Amino acid sequence: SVKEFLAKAKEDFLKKWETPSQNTAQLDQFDRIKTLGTGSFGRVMLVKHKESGNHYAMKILDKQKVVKLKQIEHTLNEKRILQAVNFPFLVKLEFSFKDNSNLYMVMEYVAGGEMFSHLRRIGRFSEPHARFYAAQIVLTFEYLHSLDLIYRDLKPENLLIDQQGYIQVTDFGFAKRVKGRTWTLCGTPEYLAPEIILSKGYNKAVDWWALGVLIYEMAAGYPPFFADQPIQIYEKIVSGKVRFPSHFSSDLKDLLRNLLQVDLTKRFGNLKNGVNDIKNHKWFATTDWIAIYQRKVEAPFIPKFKGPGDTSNFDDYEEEEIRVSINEKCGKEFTEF
Amino acid sequence: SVKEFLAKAKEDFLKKWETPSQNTAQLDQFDRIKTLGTGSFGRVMLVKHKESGNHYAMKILDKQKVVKLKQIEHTLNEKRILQAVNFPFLVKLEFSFKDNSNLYMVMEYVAGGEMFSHLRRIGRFSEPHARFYAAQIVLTFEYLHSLDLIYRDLKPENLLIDQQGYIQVTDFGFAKRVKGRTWTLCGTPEYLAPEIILSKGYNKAVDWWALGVLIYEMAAGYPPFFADQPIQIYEKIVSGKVRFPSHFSSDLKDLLRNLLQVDLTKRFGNLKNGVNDIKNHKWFATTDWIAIYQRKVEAPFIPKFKGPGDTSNFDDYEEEEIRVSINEKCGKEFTEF
Amino acid sequence: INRFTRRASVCAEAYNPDRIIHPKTDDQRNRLQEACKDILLFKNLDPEQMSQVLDAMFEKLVKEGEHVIDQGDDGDNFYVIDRGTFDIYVKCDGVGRCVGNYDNRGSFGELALMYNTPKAATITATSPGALWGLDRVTFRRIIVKNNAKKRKMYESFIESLPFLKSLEVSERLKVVDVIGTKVYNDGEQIIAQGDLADSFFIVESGEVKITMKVEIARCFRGQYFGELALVTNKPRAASAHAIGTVKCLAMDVQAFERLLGPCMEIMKRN
Amino acid sequence: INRFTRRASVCAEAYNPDRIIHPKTDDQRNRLQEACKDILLFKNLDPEQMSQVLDAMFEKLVKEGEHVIDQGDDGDNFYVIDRGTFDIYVKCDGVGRCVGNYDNRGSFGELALMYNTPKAATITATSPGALWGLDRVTFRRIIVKNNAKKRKMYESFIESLPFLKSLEVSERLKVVDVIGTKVYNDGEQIIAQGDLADSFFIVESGEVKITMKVEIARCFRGQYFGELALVTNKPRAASAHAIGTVKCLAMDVQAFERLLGPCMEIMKRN
Repeated sequence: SVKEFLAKAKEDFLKKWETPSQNTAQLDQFDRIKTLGTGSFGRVMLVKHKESGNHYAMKILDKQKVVKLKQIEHTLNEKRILQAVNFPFLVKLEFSFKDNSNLYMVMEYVAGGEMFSHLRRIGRFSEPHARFYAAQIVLTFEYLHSLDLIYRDLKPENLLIDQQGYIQVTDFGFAKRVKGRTWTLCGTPEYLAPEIILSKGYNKAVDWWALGVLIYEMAAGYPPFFADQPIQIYEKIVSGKVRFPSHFSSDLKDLLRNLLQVDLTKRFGNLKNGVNDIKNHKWFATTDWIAIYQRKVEAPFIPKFKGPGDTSNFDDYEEEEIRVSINEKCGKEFTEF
Repeated sequence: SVKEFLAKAKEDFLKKWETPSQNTAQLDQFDRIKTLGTGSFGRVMLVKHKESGNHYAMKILDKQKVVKLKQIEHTLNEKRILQAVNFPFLVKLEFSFKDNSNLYMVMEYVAGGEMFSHLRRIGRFSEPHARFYAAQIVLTFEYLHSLDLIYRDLKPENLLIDQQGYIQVTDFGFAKRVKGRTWTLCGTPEYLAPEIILSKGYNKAVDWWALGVLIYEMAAGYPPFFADQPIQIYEKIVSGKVRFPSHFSSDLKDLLRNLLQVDLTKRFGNLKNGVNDIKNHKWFATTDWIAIYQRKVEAPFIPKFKGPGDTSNFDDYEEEEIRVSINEKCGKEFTEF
Repeated sequence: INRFTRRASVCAEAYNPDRIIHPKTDDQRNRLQEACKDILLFKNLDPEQMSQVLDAMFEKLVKEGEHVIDQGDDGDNFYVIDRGTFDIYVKCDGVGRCVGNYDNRGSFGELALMYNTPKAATITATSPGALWGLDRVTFRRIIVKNNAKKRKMYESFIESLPFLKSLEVSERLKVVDVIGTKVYNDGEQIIAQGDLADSFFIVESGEVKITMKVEIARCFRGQYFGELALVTNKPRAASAHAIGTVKCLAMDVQAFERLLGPCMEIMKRN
Repeated sequence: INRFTRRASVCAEAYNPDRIIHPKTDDQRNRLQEACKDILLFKNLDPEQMSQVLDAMFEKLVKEGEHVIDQGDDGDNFYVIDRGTFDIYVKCDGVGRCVGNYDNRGSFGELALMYNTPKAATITATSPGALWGLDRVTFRRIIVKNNAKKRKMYESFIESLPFLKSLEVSERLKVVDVIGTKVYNDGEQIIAQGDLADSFFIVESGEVKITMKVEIARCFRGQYFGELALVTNKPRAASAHAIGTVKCLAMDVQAFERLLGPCMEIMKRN
């Protein structure tokens, strides 16, 4: 049934993947309300649909800046993947469009905030709490991977908590369709798999490594590999030597030694039984996988939200205008967008 | 002979202390060359005597800023003490004067730089190297204390290395003549004695505590009490619990337990035999005290200096003008200066 | 990492030691005391200094949404929460984020009681609330005035002592610095006959009764006992007992000799 | 702490793998190699990647007082000192200070070989000197091009193997990811008759001689041996020895089954 479900998601994905959406809205249809996030690449803007009054989180990318960084395909991957996928734990793309200066992607607004904020405020999550979130990622990776999609940017910063306390995975900037092996060094330093660091070429297994870093960070309150200098973090990652906190359960530790495995002949997710080695693992004994997928389980944490368009679960950033030049920029580079 | 020497320094000090120097130069006689140091209070300026071509380190204090901080007497203490003392390891005051905005104190220029710079670059000093410097402080404190002067700001930042690799102690901002007990909370967090932190009232013993912090910092490369939050540093200081590095010699450790003594009935410097408990201590067995005083011993380190007025042993600061208002400020507050 | 950053000098306002009562319920006062007991600056205070400090803490009411303090806004004040909820918020580069919150309890700004310390956070009331505040200048004065008073004189206790009459001024101050204090309840044995003579005692308040294997002495404010410990290390000749609640100064004789040498030496001068 | 600072994403320039030789003395090349041996990015490189990397490092001459690099000035370059003295200087608030120095040796900027990294220090020559430089784009390409080449094909070694002919593409790539390499000198025993059959071998270069308790096989480039380990866990029937200097691919059979299941299973499909 997981087979027959996945055989079907695949059918649906391939149909949308073949013919993509283009210019399904325009900037003047939205009111800008507030900056929700910035990062190494563009930002995110709470916006209000002038007519419907609906709120959305609009991602904005400056074409010139993408071009300078040589991020062009990453931007085309992100858009093309987002319009074709469909899963309960993936933030949905509603509209996309471009203008003279920018690319725009309008997603559903998730008002609960980043897991990073909550994790840092509480300190760490209890194992059943961390387990609830991990189960959603496990199922999301299973879904993405069955389509030959890799995600490549797992981290608390990128997981949004919805009104039910379920996870919405958000930023697909590094996501890519890989049938063979790929080579771009990207991600987030703490979360990079050894094979990315050392340019060995790599596919699905890097996400499962990152899942191990995530779980470890949820249960402990800090990631397994850390240091003064980034080069030092990489050295630890590549040694793959990891210390567990005295409060980690034995089953948790057993799972994390199988995920944080430098040797690919031993990494969970990459072996003969695939993702089932993780689902059937004991830290997950008490997980009802169908129930999680149906969002029938009860969230360990519900965000406090007042009215729609409330932004109290998000940090406050310097507000900068969306500048739209009278000259069209890099029009050819982004013709497919 | 130490008695007959000290009985005489005292005679000389009291004579100058009774009638102080005033306005022995003026600003237009000097060329400003470069900022040598800034801190919680005024700064220091390399200057060139227009006529003699001699270089000096001129300390500058803004009257309004001193007044706002309630630092007025500290400034009068510093000037009045500096013009009356005389010892080989104390930087000499050459001239002092004021104008509409500033107080000025012109010291001899010591070109070797702060011990802080050298200590941080090398990491730490070998025990014989640290011992050379400690011996100079010990003798300087003996001299200052016999005049009822306390120094209150011992730290590597405040010790200058001269052309022979001997120490020149410099900033007398917190120095004060105390016949009884005093109460101002001042110094540098890492170097504060318990009794200053807890406002118990205190005299000479705080300098000997600080000597222990200094020695420990020279031999180890970092101070004995450190932490994230200052309040945390104070907690450690007041517990007075100290960990020694495995490389510390047993004699060094024995000395530092006697100096870093929270209990005043046990602190070296404060007991029946006074400073002799430190001089006769064994870490100092190989110290020739008269020879150190006569600068006949051979320095473990000579600074590299090119021509006179060279500033390569000092850091580089934002250069700000010396502003002199057309309106005289706080003229009465500083009438004695 | 940053080992090349200099350690800056710090300095509070001058105060030379040589009235404020903000009323509060008994319960408010107990909770306030309990909140301050593990804070470095309060924890060693004697009962009388603590009491004056609590006396001096002022009421601050806040309305929901009010800023109790602002980041970078001078630290001359320490605050303890009496009631209410609060959010803690810091702006860093950059970015403003809620870093935590208080629920009807908590305290902040203790470093301000030592020297000027701009606050590292903005704290906002998320309900009507109240706090106890304390200045640095007010706190300092209480502490310094009180200690200067317990000295100068604590001695004059010390200088009324026959064995110690030849102490010089500086030597007497060395003893004032360290002399300890002990409290006893009615009928506690302060000194036991036949025991090691470790120290001498001065009665600060109350009444001590000296007895011997027989009442031979009654000791009131300013009187010493156990003083033979200074000149002989024989066992105690007498027992001593508190009459009522007694507070004594207590000086260990070993510590005394570390500072000053043998007492008889001081007594054979001029 | 500063636990509330987000971890930023990083990303190098795209390069899809599907010439530069800067001459240097033998000694310069040895010292350069020795300087890079413990650096993370170099230390695992095979001899051929290392050699191309060293080939590609360019000469940078500096005059006394010249800035080799400037603080905040883009990190696309890694540098190793060939000769000369240098001062290291950082400006922090604030304040510019000399934080250290190099004496005819040292290296800096390795993080730049991963992604853009503005330098944290200004480095100044205090004598005439020289350095070896390396771009990030140049380095990446060498590494990626070479690995893509060692794959696609490494297999085609793998796919010429009778037992493995029914492997699907993705399964073959899983084997390519992990297959190890071993080097032998003339006359070393690669496999001993009677020993545990732990793995199979493919000759990459050189010549291997198979003998049995008697020469029964000679193995050249692209040929496998020890392959019975995949279908039976009996002791080795034959010994194997290197003729000349031999390089073999080596695959452990346990690791193989962890990835793929028993080989016979793959061989009983269609």
